[PDB]
Amino acid sequence: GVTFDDGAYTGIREINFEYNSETAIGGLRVTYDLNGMPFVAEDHKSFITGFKPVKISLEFPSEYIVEVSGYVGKVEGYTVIRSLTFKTNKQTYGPYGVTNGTPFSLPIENGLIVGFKGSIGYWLDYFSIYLSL
Amino acid sequence: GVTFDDGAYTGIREINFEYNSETAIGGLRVTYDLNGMPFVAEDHKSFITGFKPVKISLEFPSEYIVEVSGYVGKVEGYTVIRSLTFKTNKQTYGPYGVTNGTPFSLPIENGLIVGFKGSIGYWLDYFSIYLSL
Amino acid sequence: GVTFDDGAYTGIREINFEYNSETAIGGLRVTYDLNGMPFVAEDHKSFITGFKPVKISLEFPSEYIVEVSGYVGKVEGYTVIRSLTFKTNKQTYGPYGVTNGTPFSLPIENGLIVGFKGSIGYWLDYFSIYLSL
Amino acid sequence: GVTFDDGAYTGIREINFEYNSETAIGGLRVTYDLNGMPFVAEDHKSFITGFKPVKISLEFPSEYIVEVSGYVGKVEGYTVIRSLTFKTNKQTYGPYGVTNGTPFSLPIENGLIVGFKGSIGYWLDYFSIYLSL
Amino acid sequence: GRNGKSQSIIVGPWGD
Amino acid sequence: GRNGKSQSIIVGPWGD
Amino acid sequence: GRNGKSQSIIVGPWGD
Amino acid sequence: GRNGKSQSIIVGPWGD
Repeated sequence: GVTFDDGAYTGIREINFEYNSETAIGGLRVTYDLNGMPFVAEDHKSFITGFKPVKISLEFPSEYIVEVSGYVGKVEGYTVIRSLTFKTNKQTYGPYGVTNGTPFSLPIENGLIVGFKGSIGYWLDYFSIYLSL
Repeated sequence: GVTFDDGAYTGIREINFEYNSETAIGGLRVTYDLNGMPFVAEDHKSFITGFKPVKISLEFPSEYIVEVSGYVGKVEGYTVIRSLTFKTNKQTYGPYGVTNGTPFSLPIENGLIVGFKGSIGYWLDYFSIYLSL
Repeated sequence: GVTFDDGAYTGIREINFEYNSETAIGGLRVTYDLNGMPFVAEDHKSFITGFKPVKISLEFPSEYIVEVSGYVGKVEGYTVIRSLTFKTNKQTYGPYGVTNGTPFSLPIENGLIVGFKGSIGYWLDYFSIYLSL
Repeated sequence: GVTFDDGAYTGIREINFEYNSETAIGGLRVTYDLNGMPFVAEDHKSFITGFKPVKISLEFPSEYIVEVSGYVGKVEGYTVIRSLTFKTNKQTYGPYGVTNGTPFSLPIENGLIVGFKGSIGYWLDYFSIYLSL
Repeated sequence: GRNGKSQSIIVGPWGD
Repeated sequence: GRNGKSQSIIVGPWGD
Repeated sequence: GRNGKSQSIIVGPWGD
Repeated sequence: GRNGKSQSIIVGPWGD
């Protein structure tokens, strides 16, 4: 799919994304915090439709993500993220999607997620996370 | 004067500010780089006029500031920044203003300036610098 | 087991650890780089013996770890690291151990591992990684 | 003189250095904190004697340096640090030495000093400071 | 203490 | 909170 | 190498 | 460029 790179910010206020219980993760749009102000990054959309959107609006700054995990798996030959789970210091959001295949997890002992980059086609192909104090 | 805090960014593209050869530094407006895009921060203006504006547009990203220096001094009882000089890896910009009083200097051996905060009234009262790799 | 925390350093020169093809990972001892000099951290040993030791001596500083992965699994009711693989920008070291159970992976796009902390009893119970530019 | 570079550590426990009320700063030896343990760096000595030694033993970790300042000046044609002052969040240590010439100051709003590098001959020729969160 | 706001190294201020 | 101990980014743990 | 672009710690990617 | 040596923010030098 088309690659994207939101770059780095000062935190995260909200994360909206698509998921399909049969296929995999779809589009993603993150609203970061930029020096105290909301900063909605560009919407990274799926090439297709038929998803369910989930909107995680974090209670910034008292609430932050302490772990991101999910499942990687092939869908029609494509290796994509099929499930996602966002755990914060207040609650867990997810899992959303198909929890089958290879699991992955990024627990954070100290530090903060401050950005996302990746690639999305029909589904979320892969993604990376910016970390910082 | 009124305090301001631009916060942190990914670099600096341009710095515009006022100076008066008799008094001190006036308003300041910085254009940062935010993940590859220009991001003009808010204009922090002087309460008064009668200044000369200087516009330093850096050749980002090949060009970056390697040292900031100047003079601190009293103007009508107020301790303010009276002179500023921005040295980059390509050239020196300044000094602009009154070079009398207590000198200060922030040479940077490794790292980058990624933000400015401070206070401006009739003149620039004081300021701080965000540093980061 | 007994917890350990090497803290942070300026890089990694060598990593020695035990593994058993039937059970799981055993002891671990890291030799870091501290401002250009070798710094052998304390040996975090298993409570038992019967392992095979592997010594990964990285070609510092031109060679560094770009990903750490492995498998988590229960061994006699204990959830422990059963397999480890260290991939550098020069080659892959591993996997060493039992590759069964839940996989985990820490690919690093940018940054460096500069420390290890965790807990070891009969086997490596769990561990964390210090990251830094 | 001979250059030195202690590199980076996790904090500072003690700073010992020489000063002469007529000439300038002499030798310097820093005791850092390395992941919770004391780590006395190498003694960077003056080529000559006749100084007064000052030993600043900080109340680590509750006590840390929030500003370093002093005076730069020529002594027999050599530009050297003639005076030093270390201000912590608990008290000020100094100034020690000759407070004449060009003043310099590194106030720290947020962050910590975690290292020193420089050069010392008959006196302290110059020095830099490692900063980090 | 310990929140979701990214921290930064800040030097200064100069002019006090 | 707010002391002289250098902070570090720590990821993990894995194995719980 | 050695330019004015702030560097960041990036982990991943996952999904390859 | 791009090696396994941890980088640090360094300010100065003062005394030149």
